[PDB]
Amino acid sequence: QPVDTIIYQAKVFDGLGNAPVHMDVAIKGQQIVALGELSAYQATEEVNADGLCLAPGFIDVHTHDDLEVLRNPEMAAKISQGVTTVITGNCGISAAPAELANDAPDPMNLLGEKAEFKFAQLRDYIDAYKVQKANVNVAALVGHTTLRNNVMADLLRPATAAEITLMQQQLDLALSQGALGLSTGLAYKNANQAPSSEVHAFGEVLKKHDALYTTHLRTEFDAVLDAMDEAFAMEQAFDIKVIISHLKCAGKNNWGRAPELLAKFSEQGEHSKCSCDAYPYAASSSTLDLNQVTDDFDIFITWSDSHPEMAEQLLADIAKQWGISLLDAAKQLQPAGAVYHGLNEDDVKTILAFDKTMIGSDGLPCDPHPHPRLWGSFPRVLGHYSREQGIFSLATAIHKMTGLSAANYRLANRGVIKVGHFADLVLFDADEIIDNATFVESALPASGIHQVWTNGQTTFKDKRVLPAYSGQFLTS
Ligand SMILES: [Zn+2]
Repeated sequence: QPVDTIIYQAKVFDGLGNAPVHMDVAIKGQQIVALGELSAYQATEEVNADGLCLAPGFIDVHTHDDLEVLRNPEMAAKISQGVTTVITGNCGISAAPAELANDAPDPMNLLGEKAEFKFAQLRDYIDAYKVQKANVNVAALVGHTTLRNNVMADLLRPATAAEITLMQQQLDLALSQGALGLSTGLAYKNANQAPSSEVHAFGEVLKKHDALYTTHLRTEFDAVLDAMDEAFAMEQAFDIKVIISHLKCAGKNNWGRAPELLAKFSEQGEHSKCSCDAYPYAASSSTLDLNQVTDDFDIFITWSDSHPEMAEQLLADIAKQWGISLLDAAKQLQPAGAVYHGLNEDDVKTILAFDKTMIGSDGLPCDPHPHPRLWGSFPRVLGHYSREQGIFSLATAIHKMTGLSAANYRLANRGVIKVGHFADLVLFDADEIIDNATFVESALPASGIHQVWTNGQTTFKDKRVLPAYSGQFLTS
């Protein structure tokens, strides 16, 4: 009857949005084994959490960490924020099941270089993960654009009916091997010509596996509401769980339209289970897209293969030095990465406050000067938006990165501090927790996190990332 660890006298948040409770938490093996008051229990290790808070480990529902978790199993960018589980395979791109011919078509470079895609089937990817495991648990979506690339040489078109049949069987096999569902990125060049009927062709497979559908909307600018109708039609037709990724209304035309996005959820019809996620910043980030170049707001170049000397500079400054328009400068900078300061802060606050919204970092792990969301998202929610701005309580903030997310993705026995659940846990100081990553110094680690456990083993303690490698692959 001894346990490995008891955490004494933390302010414990259960992850369900309830008021915190002062009590002790016992860990043995991978599991939370006792809650309440455990001075009469025998523990090898005793942690004094007086004055601190304990919460379930944070679940990053929107990552591009597919290959990063193999390259970098310590996962400092996420672990130092309190993240214990990552959801991979978003916006239509995944590491598996993928077989590459010529190149990795865009946006697969967000994941890694062509040579890294060594996983013809999902089980190859799970095998690779299990060589070292990682400091985070992994749950994987299958990317629709990745599936298209397996069967299409020319991506600038709808898939044929026969190519769709192949993709249906590839998704079915991947789901049987453990994938959670399918993601799309319908705004990207290499998926934009997929009609809604092509996406609908996956619905029966998803429904048969009780699997998920996540989507980067076909547009997030003027016609964003039309794009949301597309996502709801998947829920209407198949009664499956749908999640809209990084909800936003982008572009100067659309600042102030966040209430329209919220109200659009009233058009779901029969089922009302569509969810969404967001990152806590008023700026987006992706490979430089000529269609988004504007003088309406700041655009910052993060990398450029053509002109690396212009990295970490404002597009308007680059254009002035070069003596040409912003659009012509962008043409010469490609291929390049950018941070677009194209969102409105009041819109962001409304979308974060929305009770359907989970927290997702959308961190880009191959970016050499990344958007700071890669390193600051979850402490920014707890410290900036909860404590400082007062948009919501700490209990609400925690719920939106733990229990809400485990429920929506059906992650068994995670996201909640309850006896019998896994001991993914974060110990932190509520008054000091804060993001330090800025747009200029975008990899500064957060403050206020004292200790992190993944499946009962310490992966972070007193500013040290620790290679416990106790994460697991979470199969459906
Ligand atoms: Zn996206």
